[PDB]
Amino acid sequence: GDQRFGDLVFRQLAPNVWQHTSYLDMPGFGAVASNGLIVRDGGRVLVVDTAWTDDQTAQILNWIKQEINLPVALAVVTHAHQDKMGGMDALHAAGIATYANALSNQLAPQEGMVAAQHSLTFAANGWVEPATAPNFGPLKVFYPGPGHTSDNITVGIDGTDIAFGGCLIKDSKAKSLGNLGDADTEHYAASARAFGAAFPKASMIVMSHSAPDSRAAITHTARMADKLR
Ligand SMILES: C[C@@H](CS)C(=O)NCc1ccccc1
Ligand SMILES: [Zn+2]
Ligand SMILES: [Zn+2]
Repeated sequence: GDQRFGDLVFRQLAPNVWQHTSYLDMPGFGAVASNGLIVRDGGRVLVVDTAWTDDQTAQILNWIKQEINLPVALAVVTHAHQDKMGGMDALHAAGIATYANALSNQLAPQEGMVAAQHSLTFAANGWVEPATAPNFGPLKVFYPGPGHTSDNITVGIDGTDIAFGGCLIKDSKAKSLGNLGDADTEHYAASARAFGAAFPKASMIVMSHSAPDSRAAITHTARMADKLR
């Protein structure tokens, strides 16, 4: 079951995987939830996405200390919006190595974000160049193409049935693709489908703005994105 921990919510998804959820008021849209992941890989912890704020991200680290009690080796963030990168300074203050798409780091200042310490680059087929993602353990990082943003990346967790679409993917009952202010509307559908094709064995799809779902999240997202073209 969900665990409320201060103003955040944590949910175990697999033996070594938890979802973190944090909230920010968007005046005129309500208090918007954003999800990321926490993964235990042996004697260390890996984080996917910050919370919206530094204070909330420090709370994620406090939860990790209490519930796992192992060092956080690294964090990877999935694009340069506040829900994914707003807590970078808290990660740095904690001594955690941080990674983002090179393009996310380039965009960070203009988006009001602090850049990660390290830049990921990607092969033409979308897989991360392995030298740029050292010690990522089970995290398999894939650039699916431009969609929710130009820089959006996705992460599969090897040895589990889980893949994380970030803000690219919405659940199978969603009415819309949310805010498309920075979206590539022409390429969105193809990028959603490329995410699915990169992680064909993932049966649990985790995403930023919906609860975990089946692969129908991918097909439904792509079908909605077909309407943007
Ligand atoms: C939840 C957040 C980040 S995905 C969101 O939807 N922000 C609004 C927004 C998104 C893109 C461009 C301008 C404004
Ligand atoms: Zn976003
Ligand atoms: Zn988002």
